[PDB]
Amino acid sequence: TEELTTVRDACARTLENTARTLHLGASGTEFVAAFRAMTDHWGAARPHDLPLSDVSPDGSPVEYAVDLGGLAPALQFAMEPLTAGVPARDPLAARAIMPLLAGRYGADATRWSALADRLLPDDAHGPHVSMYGAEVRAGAPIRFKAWFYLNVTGPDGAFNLLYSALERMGTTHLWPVVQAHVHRAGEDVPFLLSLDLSDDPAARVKVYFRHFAADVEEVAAVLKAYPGFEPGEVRAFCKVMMGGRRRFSDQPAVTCVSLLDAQTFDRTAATLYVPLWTYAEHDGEVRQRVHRTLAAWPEALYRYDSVLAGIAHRGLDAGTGIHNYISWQPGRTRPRMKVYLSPEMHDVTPPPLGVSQQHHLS
Ligand SMILES: N[C@@H](Cc1c[nH]c2ccccc12)C(=O)O
Ligand SMILES: CC(C)=CCSP(=O)(O)OP(=O)(O)O
Ligand SMILES: [Cl-]
Ligand SMILES: [Zn+2]
Ligand SMILES: [Zn+2]
Repeated sequence: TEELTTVRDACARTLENTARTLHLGASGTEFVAAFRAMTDHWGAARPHDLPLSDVSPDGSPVEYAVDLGGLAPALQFAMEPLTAGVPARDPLAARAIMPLLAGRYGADATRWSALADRLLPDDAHGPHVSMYGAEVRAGAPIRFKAWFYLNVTGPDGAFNLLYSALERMGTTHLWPVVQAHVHRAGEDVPFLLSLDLSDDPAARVKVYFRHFAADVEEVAAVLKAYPGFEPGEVRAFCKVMMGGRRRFSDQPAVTCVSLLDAQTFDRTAATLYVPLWTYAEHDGEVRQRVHRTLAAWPEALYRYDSVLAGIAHRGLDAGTGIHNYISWQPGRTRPRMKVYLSPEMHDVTPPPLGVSQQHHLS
């Protein structure tokens, strides 16, 4: 494919179209401007110019996410701070995003600053060190997010590194929350840590886990103890989204826990994320699964189809890679589900883990 357009412009256009589809109005316009502000550092880069990203498994450095739950529409992007020809693990771009967001949007850097020296060092092991993102609803302020990688000190250092992060934030007393989330030693592993970049009392610290070689019953067992994660509903949702498969045989299931919600019996602390690009022949089949889980709620189905139509740019049956994930939490009028979609700037049908991770592992 001959690339004629910067990554930033191509994704900004798609984001603007999606915001209009979701009726986000002026908040949507500001949201697109925030996307451009966060990606200005990519410069004139076309897709071939940036290092392959971990944001979307095909290597694209953006992921769109749309909340299909019962509340008003919300739109999100995640992106990777990157510079053409500079390894993605280099920390300079990620270090520059935080002061940009603090100065231009008033995003809060307090927890970020406690973590940055440890999680954005000059010598990170893994192929990636950061993602940042933003989410907006009509009429509401944009909320900004940062994600850090727990393989910065090697693939087997994630627990020690995560504990050090909790030390720096003064939250080591929540360590048993992390530990109890591991039901199969060596196969349930923490891999990401995120911050809401806000001083609001609801600002979260989240730990994300991979469940390798897990059956659906084992994923349900992980989630059962969090309020609302009824095993029969969790197992059924997994089986719907995996086309009847009972095992996460290559791509791991993902869950997370919001640490400051685990001891408050208020907002449920947990989320399930089902990866969608390795357990289907193509995105047309994935769409059938999304429709099946949404069939009771036509409003959510129409929102989903409308957003998908503006993001897909080839026939859904050509392969996988447009759908990255769908999440699940219990909700009020229906489960809260968010769908994660790739701009697919690289190859159809990404491998398990992602092109960049596969290259790193060799
Ligand atoms: N693509 C990476 C990181 C990532 C981006 N969006 C996600 C949503 C859920 C879980 C992980 C991710 C992964 O699959 O690990
Ligand atoms: C890892 C990435 C980029 C996204 C998954 S976390 P999220 O902020 O989209 O999920 P929630 O809205 O907190 O459920
Ligand atoms: Cl030409
Ligand atoms: Zn040409
Ligand atoms: Zn070029």
